Amino acid sequence: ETYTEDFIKKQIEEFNIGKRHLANMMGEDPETFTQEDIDRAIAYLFPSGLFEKRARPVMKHPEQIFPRQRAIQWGEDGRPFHYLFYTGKQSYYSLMHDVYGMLLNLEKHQVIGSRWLIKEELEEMLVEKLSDLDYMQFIRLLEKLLTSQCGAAEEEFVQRFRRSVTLESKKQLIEPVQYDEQGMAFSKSEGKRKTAKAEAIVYKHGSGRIKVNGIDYQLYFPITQDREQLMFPFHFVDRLGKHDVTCTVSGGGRSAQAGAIRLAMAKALCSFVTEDEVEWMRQAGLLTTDPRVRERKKPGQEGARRKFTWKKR
Amino acid sequence: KNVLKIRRRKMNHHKYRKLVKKT
Amino acid sequence: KNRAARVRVSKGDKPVTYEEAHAPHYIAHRKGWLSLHTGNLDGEDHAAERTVEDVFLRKFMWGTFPGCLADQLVLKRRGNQLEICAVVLRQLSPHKYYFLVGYSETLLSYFYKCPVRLHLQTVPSKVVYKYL
Amino acid sequence: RQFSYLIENMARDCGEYAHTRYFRGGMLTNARLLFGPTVRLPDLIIFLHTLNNIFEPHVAVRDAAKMNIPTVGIVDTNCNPCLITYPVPGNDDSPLAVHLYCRLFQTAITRAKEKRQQVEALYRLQGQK
Amino acid sequence: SRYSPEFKDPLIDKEYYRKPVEELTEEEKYVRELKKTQLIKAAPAGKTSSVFEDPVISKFTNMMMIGGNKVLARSLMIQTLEAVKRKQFEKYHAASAEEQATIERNPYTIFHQALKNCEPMIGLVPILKGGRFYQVPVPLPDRRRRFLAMKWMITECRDKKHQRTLMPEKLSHKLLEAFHNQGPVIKRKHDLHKMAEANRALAHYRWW
RNA sequence: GAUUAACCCAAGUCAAUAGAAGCCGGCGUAAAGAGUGUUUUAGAUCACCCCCUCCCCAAUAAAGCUAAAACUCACCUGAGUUGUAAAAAACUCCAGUUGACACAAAAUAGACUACGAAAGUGGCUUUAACAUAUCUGAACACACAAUAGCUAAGACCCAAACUGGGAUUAGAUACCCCACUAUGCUUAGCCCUAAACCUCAACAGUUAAAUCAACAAAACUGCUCGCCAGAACACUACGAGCCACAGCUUAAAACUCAAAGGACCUGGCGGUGCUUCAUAUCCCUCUAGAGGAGCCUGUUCUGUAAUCGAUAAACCCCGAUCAACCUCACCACCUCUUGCUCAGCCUAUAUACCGCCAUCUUCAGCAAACCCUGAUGAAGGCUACAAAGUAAGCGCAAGUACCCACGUAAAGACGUUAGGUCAAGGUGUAGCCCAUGAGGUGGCAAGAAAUGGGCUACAUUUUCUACCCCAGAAAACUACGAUAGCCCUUAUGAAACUUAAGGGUCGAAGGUGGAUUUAGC
Ligand SMILES: [K+]
Ligand SMILES: [K+]
Ligand SMILES: [K+]
Ligand SMILES: [K+]
Ligand SMILES: [K+]
Ligand SMILES: [K+]
Ligand SMILES: [K+]
Ligand SMILES: [K+]
Ligand SMILES: [K+]
Ligand SMILES: [K+]
Ligand SMILES: [K+]
Ligand SMILES: [K+]
Ligand SMILES: [Mg+2]
Ligand SMILES: [Mg+2]
Ligand SMILES: [Mg+2]
Ligand SMILES: [Mg+2]
Ligand SMILES: [Mg+2]
Ligand SMILES: [Mg+2]
Ligand SMILES: [Mg+2]
Ligand SMILES: [Mg+2]
Ligand SMILES: [Mg+2]
Ligand SMILES: [Mg+2]
Ligand SMILES: [Mg+2]
Ligand SMILES: [Mg+2]
Ligand SMILES: [Mg+2]
Ligand SMILES: [Mg+2]
Ligand SMILES: [Mg+2]
Ligand SMILES: [Mg+2]
Ligand SMILES: [Mg+2]
Ligand SMILES: [Mg+2]
Ligand SMILES: [Mg+2]
Ligand SMILES: [Mg+2]
Ligand SMILES: [Mg+2]
Ligand SMILES: [Mg+2]
Ligand SMILES: [Mg+2]
Ligand SMILES: [Mg+2]
Ligand SMILES: [Mg+2]
Ligand SMILES: [Mg+2]
Ligand SMILES: [Mg+2]
Ligand SMILES: [Mg+2]
Ligand SMILES: [Mg+2]
Ligand SMILES: [Mg+2]
Ligand SMILES: [Mg+2]
Ligand SMILES: [Mg+2]
Ligand SMILES: [Mg+2]
Ligand SMILES: [Mg+2]
Ligand SMILES: [Mg+2]
Ligand SMILES: [Mg+2]
Ligand SMILES: [Mg+2]
Repeated sequence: ETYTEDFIKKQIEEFNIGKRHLANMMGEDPETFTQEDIDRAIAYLFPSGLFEKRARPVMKHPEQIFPRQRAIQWGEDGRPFHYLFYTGKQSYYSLMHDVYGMLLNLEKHQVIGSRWLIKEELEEMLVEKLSDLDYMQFIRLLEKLLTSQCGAAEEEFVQRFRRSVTLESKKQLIEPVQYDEQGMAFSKSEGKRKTAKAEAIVYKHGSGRIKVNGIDYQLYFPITQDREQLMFPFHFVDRLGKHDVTCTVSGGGRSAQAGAIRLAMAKALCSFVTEDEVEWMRQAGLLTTDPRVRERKKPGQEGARRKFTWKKR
Repeated sequence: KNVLKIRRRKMNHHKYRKLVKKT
Repeated sequence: KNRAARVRVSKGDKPVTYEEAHAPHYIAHRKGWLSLHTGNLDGEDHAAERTVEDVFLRKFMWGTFPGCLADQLVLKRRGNQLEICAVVLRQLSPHKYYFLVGYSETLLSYFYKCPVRLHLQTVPSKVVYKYL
Repeated sequence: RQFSYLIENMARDCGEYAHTRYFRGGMLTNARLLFGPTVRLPDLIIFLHTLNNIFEPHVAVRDAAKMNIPTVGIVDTNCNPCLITYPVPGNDDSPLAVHLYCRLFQTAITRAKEKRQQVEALYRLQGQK
Repeated sequence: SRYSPEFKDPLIDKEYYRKPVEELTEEEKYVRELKKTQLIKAAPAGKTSSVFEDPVISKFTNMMMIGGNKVLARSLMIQTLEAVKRKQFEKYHAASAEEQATIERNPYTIFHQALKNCEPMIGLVPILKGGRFYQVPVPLPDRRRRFLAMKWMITECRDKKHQRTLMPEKLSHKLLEAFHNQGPVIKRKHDLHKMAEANRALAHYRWW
């Protein structure tokens, strides 16, 4: 399905007329009608619940919709425009030629936030199909260019093939410190373990009292291991007997409830400890939601993993 | 090459020697 | 190997529509439902009766517009209204399409005791999604 | 590969074409499939080295003959000139030899294109008057 | 696993974190700045920062657990540790001032030493050779030595020879026997050593 | 075979038989260079011209000799030695050290490539000694000819057919272990055979043209002798010759067949090599099970007048998310005939099929259209410092669902097993039509036995009660242990010794289960 320039030009004329129609339908100014408004209006007028968004109704600009097509690479006389046409990879080899030429001129003269573009992004800048070894050879040639004393002209070029990657900080978020009617500072957080959901209120000052659904923690958790879980966050930061806690937990069993409270208390306790202590709690596994939940049973087998006995042959 | 032609002669000669021994 | 509602790969010469090209696991993901009614919602009744009616209307329209249907029917129910939306070809004369619309809407309205409307969308040829 | 950069530049400067990279099967004998039914093939192929990197004849020597394209080629003492239309015995290894060849062909091509414009221009001026 | 490979195990050790910066080496400084960028698994609901945490006893307890019944497994463990301590206090009060010095009353010291006295130094692996399987003496890694000491202790207490004796009384009695290099679990170790000795000539059959 | 039509020839047609129709081709692997050399009569032109590897290295015969290792004997020490995947038998005047000591065999050199006609010849010395001043040439002769074998007389370390013993095996007339003979050695005579093959004849010459079926050790010219002409019968029969007497050489025919044969391609397979790995996975390892008991359930057998299908992996709580009547397709009896249907059929055929699936798949490949390689054969198509492949599409992948980007689902092509299903429904072909169709009544669906899956147990990490984890009791013939048996009640139903639930009574096997085996990261 090749698409000519005349075909795309007609598709853009339709999109601009339809863009004004869509704005007229919704009673909005056609001049200030953006692509975000188009998507909102199309989702209302043509509601689709299909799980894959690519299968849903779309009214995008032709440039966004249609794929990139290389233009004709020769004229009426049949002479190709580019001197590397007969390689079949004129854009790739023209780039290798340009990078190789810069490496030569340097000799005559003489990380965290960025990555190399992937093969599928190079294959779009060039508008050609590339092998994996072609991609490697090009990257090996760019790396060889950074190690050299590349100037400003040789730095704008390398940055074209570098894509900024947004590292996400692992630093734990801190809850706001609130104040009650009596003026006592406290923090509040939540935790989930299996099907248990907990919400804990940790007071800045206290004597070590913990109330779980209004009950003393040792009466609510008669099993000693459930109480060790409540001790774990405070003990790890040397704050046993320094805070009062009132928490509520629902769902799950006794152990899942102790785990949900442990996570809720640890997150809320992060408001009253130093930043270095919060990173130690994170590295100790006290601030991570356990993703381990029951696996579904599959049909045709006894359990989530166990298979029916392989019958004796 | 295979030895299939030799094998035919091998058996012929074996059976002949045994026949001569028997008679 | 799974067979259900799968048009199988060939030599690249078999035209399939969008409906035909998607196996059942794509239902509700890439393809929608061909009939929409409330019988299969939680707490709703008469799903069996809506299903029988749908099977009939599909067979009925196949034989009432023989060789004219270019895709599956889309069945819509709102209140007691029944809307039949069909994509048809442009071979039969328009007089015959008006006869069959009047005939089908009337006959189906008396059969199922509900107002039935037939909406025809014509295409020059069967719309091809891909060649398997 | 020692002269890939030099040869690619010589082609661009004279307004011609260079293929110094790995030669994929069928660039010439299957060009219509690879490039398109209206692709125009070269009218002349000039080999500055007739051997590939395993010391065998470049596949395009055979394929140029298959497509009935005349070939000019520098043929060293270890090369096979049978199928080269216009072979030129000469050293293909020394940079001084290879640079000379590029100067000569570049100069021959550049002069011939300038001559074509001179003749055409004169033929037009005289035509009007 | 529901954890992507990127998730690292949590390090639960208060001392590891309070250690001053100056004491740190350039290698240990890099590991600490690295972990600040890594994903950390949630701490399992077993091990905590408590000072009364013993990884060996927690492991022995899990090897006693039947069908996920940790409460019962933990109950038996603490009853065994209490039964060991009470038996030693009784031997201590009934002893003379001289013998009292040699009587150990810590059940954790007895438990650890009892297992170390049952760990086998050599092992035997079956090897197929010439159509007959041969038992062959082979060194055992430290992990395997510790596991076998525990598995033999639990197996002995589960033996039906014991009639109506509760596990805390059986296990406590077996630990104190092994603590004194006596009992059936020590004999099981000696037998493995005697069988490995008698198969000394077959050591060469090993290829690793 | 009949029949219709057609085709060929035609007063002929054509069944049987016979004849006509054949030597300038070959001989590394398809048949074929005869085990080797040398004549005559002859043939050749490779003989005069015109020329370059004489001597020495492991030819041959004879005589003499011996360094290493054995055997034997002797002294002194030891209690074992031998045998190996592991054993037994065997020896124990045995073993180890040292010394004396061959009619046997000839490390290293030898990575040399020599000698001889071939067969053969590789320790040392000496004697004799290696034809032909054109070439080819004896299957009508002559002289040779490995190993084995024969005759006679000797030697005898070691090896060793046969034989005996040991072991293995269903058997073991073998392979493995021990012992020992003929025999291998010498002398004197025979025998005259080898995959006697470097399966490639001697002499002379060439490297250009067409290089050339394939493979092998590139393709040919001149000349000559020998040999070959489908397979098998047949290294055979007969005749003849021979020191040969179960021998050797020469060597057919009848009957039989449409092949046999040579070399390759692809695939499969290999108790197939190397390398690297498997990740609940092959071994070891980890945990809980099955295999033992009772019971539940399927199947096989047996039984019954009394269905069917699945039935190695990939059947066996499978079609059934389900049989007291019904369901039902089965059996017995009775009844109806245009029949609920512009009839009907659960009748045969899943080896005619659609449909929906199993299986490898816990895979990543399939492939149109081109292009190129192989002399334009079956076939094959890659090396990134790249050498002929380009590849739409399909699958994987990606996306989506579920709690994430993880996991689990889902997905998973082309093909494989004529895999499953005509009894889901539909349907090709064939068959039934007063019956192979339709209806009614009643009935079967059991257990000598075997087996698969499961359930509950054999108990103290237990049993009962309270509680839902700080308790009290129980704990071996009144314990643990049946969801079984028997009796009663209830529920559903028109119908219940029959199905389910509860109660009472009863208190059995079982005391943790061999070989083997299942599941889980
Ligand atoms: K006649
Ligand atoms: K012969
Ligand atoms: K040698
Ligand atoms: K020698
Ligand atoms: K040979
Ligand atoms: K093969
Ligand atoms: K069992
Ligand atoms: K079972
Ligand atoms: K089928
Ligand atoms: K059917
Ligand atoms: K049928
Ligand atoms: K009882
Ligand atoms: Mg389970
Ligand atoms: Mg072979
Ligand atoms: Mg024969
Ligand atoms: Mg499947
Ligand atoms: Mg050169
Ligand atoms: Mg032959
Ligand atoms: Mg010869
Ligand atoms: Mg002769
Ligand atoms: Mg002669
Ligand atoms: Mg002889
Ligand atoms: Mg002899
Ligand atoms: Mg001997
Ligand atoms: Mg002898
Ligand atoms: Mg001798
Ligand atoms: Mg020989
Ligand atoms: Mg011969
Ligand atoms: Mg001759
Ligand atoms: Mg013949
Ligand atoms: Mg013979
Ligand atoms: Mg004979
Ligand atoms: Mg005779
Ligand atoms: Mg497994
Ligand atoms: Mg059983
Ligand atoms: Mg059956
Ligand atoms: Mg059957
Ligand atoms: Mg069948
Ligand atoms: Mg009935
Ligand atoms: Mg019935
Ligand atoms: Mg019937
Ligand atoms: Mg089938
Ligand atoms: Mg996913
Ligand atoms: Mg799946
Ligand atoms: Mg997928
Ligand atoms: Mg079949
Ligand atoms: Mg009937
Ligand atoms: Mg009962
Ligand atoms: Mg009743």
